Amino acid sequence: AAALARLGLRPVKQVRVQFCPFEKNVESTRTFLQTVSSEKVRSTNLNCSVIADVRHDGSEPCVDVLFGDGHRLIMRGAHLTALEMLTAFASHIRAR
Amino acid sequence: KFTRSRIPEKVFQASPEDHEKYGGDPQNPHKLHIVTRIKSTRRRPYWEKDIIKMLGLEKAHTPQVHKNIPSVNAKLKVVKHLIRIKPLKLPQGLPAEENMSNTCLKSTGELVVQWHLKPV
Amino acid sequence: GSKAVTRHRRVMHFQRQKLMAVTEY
Amino acid sequence: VKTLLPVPSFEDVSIPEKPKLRFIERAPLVPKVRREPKNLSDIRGPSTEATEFTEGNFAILALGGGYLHWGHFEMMRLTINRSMDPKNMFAIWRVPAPFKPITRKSVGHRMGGGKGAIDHYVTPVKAGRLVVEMGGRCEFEEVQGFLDQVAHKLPFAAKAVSRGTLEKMRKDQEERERNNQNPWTFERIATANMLGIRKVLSPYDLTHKGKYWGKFYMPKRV
Amino acid sequence: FREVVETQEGKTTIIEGRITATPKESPNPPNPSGQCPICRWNLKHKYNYDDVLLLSQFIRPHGGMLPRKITGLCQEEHRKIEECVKMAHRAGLLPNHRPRLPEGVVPKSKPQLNRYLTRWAPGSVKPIYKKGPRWNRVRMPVGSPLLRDNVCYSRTPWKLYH
Amino acid sequence: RGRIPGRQWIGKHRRPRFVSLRAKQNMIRRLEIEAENHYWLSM
Amino acid sequence: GYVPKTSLSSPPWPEVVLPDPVEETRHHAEVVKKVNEMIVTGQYGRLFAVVHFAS
Amino acid sequence: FKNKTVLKKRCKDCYLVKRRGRWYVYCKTHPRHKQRQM
RNA sequence: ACCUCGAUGUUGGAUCAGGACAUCCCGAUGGUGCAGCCGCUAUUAAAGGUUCGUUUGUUCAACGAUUAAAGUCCUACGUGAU
RNA sequence: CCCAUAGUAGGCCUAAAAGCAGCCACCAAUUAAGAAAGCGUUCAAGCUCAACACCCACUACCUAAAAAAUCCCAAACAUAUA
Ligand SMILES: [Mg+2]
Ligand SMILES: [Mg+2]
Ligand SMILES: [Mg+2]
Ligand SMILES: [Mg+2]
Ligand SMILES: [Mg+2]
Ligand SMILES: [Mg+2]
Ligand SMILES: [Mg+2]
Ligand SMILES: [Mg+2]
Ligand SMILES: [Mg+2]
Ligand SMILES: [Mg+2]
Ligand SMILES: [Mg+2]
Ligand SMILES: [Zn+2]
Repeated sequence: AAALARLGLRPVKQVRVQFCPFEKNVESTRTFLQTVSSEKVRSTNLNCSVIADVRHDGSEPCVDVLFGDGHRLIMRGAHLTALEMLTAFASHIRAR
Repeated sequence: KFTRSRIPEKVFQASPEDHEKYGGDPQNPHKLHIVTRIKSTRRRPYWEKDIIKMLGLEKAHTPQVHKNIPSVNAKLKVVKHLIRIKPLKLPQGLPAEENMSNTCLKSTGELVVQWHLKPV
Repeated sequence: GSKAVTRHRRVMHFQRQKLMAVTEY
Repeated sequence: VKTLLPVPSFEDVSIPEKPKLRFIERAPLVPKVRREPKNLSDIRGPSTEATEFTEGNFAILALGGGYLHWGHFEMMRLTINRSMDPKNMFAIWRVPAPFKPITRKSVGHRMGGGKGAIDHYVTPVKAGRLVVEMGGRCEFEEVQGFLDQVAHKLPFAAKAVSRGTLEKMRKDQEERERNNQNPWTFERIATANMLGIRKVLSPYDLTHKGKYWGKFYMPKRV
Repeated sequence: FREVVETQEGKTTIIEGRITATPKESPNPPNPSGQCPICRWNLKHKYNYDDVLLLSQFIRPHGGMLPRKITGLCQEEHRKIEECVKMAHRAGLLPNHRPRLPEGVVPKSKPQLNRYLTRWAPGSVKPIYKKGPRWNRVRMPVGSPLLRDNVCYSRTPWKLYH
Repeated sequence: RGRIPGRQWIGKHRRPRFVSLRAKQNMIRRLEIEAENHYWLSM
Repeated sequence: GYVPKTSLSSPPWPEVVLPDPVEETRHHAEVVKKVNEMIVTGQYGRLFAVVHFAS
Repeated sequence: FKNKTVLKKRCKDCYLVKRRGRWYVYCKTHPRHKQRQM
């Protein structure tokens, strides 16, 4: 997941993840949170932060992100894998 | 130094596989052979030409019957790379005095005693 | 006429080549 | 998790004195006053002596015939001394010193007047003869590497094999030679004289079985 | 199968992940003991490059292919399908398996030159000007080196260099 | 373009002649006939 | 034994079957009888033959 | 590019590619390792 | 010494050119121990030029003045029924 | 496909060589990492690999091609049964 570190993460404002521990379709959002909270991607900017929200009766692995342009991007990883959402977020943060 | 190439005795040894492959038998062997010159005497040493001329094989594709003795055996092993060795079998008996003008060699070495020009 | 051992491989005779081609693994 | 196999311990192989290769001189201690002809039968056919190992477990197996003069020996010994470990590796020469005289005449001279003068000296090497043997307390990758590095520089074909590798190659060779589909072996045709082939062949082919030709070696002839 | 769906509504891109349906294999295999999809239907060395139905079941709609862990082929069978699919897009086969592009199909340069059994790329090979003498003539390759073990009915090997 | 040296059948650099399939079949049938002759000349 | 219809599964030549041998012999007998009748009734003219004379 | 019969990687960033009928060794970190197949 | 002693004219120069790159250049690339004009390496392309002079008998060889050059080999060591 | 803290500048001529200048022993802590397996370093920084943590396709049939001079040479067909 070094592409997200080589690209950049400055214009982003606040990101967060929500999932359930007992579900069997929460590994994608789990590894996404693990890759997005590394060392290079976290030290490339200090004006942003992450929120790790863990609920029991959520029953949905939704990941909502937004940057400084006032937009909003929410991606629920119910069936998507990790690389797909990673490259989607990369393209969305590079194009805007 | 190309001379006369000798052949050991381990090559001319019968085996059950060769008996089951062809149509021979070790007990009671055949007494006569059928030689047929298929290769020319040219580009071959002079002793091979002499053996071919002494065995009575001047023309090609000509049948000839010899004995089954170690002498003719060696004479045939010398020119095996020039002729074809085939045994001679008799379906019936030997041609008598009356069955002389009515005979035929036939194919695959079958000296028939009664040869006719009428179908079965 | 060449020797028996040379460096240019030396193509064999036609009959020897046929024998080596018909008796392969 | 993965398993952890024990490393091969090296405690029964002691390095002797002088681990590096000795010096190879050009002419011997006494010159040969009698000029000898260039007998080509000293490199044609399989090797007789210096075939198996002796002390080490790694050696370069030759796959062809050729002559090696003083420069080749110097290059080999320099490469060995510069690409080895003196405290863990040691090599022993397997081929003797070059002693076969070669007569060379003057440049631009007419044909005649007897033979020329003896210049350098070479040594006969047959196929399957171990050129150099090296042992020690190392493994197989590095030694095979820096032995093939030198074998590729040799004029004739040569590979870096060991004991187990030689055993395996001989096993697969005999397996391929004993499991032949077509029932027309070169030995059966050469020994029994089939189709008058002895006219264009050679009397030395009866022992070579069609596996040698002049100085090369074809391991795929069977 | 699975597809991605992105919708825009109020400056909020909604990227969904809906899983659709997909067919399965017939519940009557001829050779159930086979380990490969080609071997279980007795298609071992029985197919050619003209079979557009067999090649369309292991590729992507945009021209791509599928790995061995998804299909089930071995090492020698996966390379044969990879070579036969390249011989179809060049001969005009599979018109619906074209790669996506914005608006690049505007200038029609070289016209549709008909071809078949194309082994290498057209605009890459070099024209043979010398062609050698006679014995060591440089012939033009054709066919595929992995399609030599197929069943023949002409009593002659497949001549790939002529 | 490719030129052959002096005589393409004798000398050093010669035009090599190879084997096809008819020659192989002929050699096979001749070896079979000779093996049959060896078998019939083994008694 | 079942094989899908591809390009190399079925042979290029059409599969030819053989009729009943009894019916074939009956048809041959009928044909030779008709030929014998046409010969005995006299419905031919200007015939040729291939005589193997002097080799 | 340099004509080389036996191609090999001289460092780490060198990646092998197959283009226009020849194997080329491209590298972005050390451009001196560009090799061309003859 | 394999046709050539009942005969294959032998070094240059004038005139006439043809083919090939192992290319001096203008056409197009990558790197550099490429800071920019001066250099080098590897690839494709022959549509042209390859000077003005001296003396030594020269195809060899020597020296004065230019641009991108005074390039190489074969054509009977090209061409004397010119 | 990811991944890397520390007892230290482990012992010594040269000013020091701190993991790549030489010697015998090449220690030692939590899961797990070499007093150093491959580039850039007078003495320090920059990059990977082996070892956890993590999933776990083949993780490799070993190496075997070339360009001279009038212009390159017959043409063609991998699929109706030796
Ligand atoms: Mg000639
Ligand atoms: Mg003469
Ligand atoms: Mg004369
Ligand atoms: Mg005259
Ligand atoms: Mg005259
Ligand atoms: Mg060029
Ligand atoms: Mg002048
Ligand atoms: Mg002249
Ligand atoms: Mg003239
Ligand atoms: Mg005149
Ligand atoms: Mg460090
Ligand atoms: Zn590089």
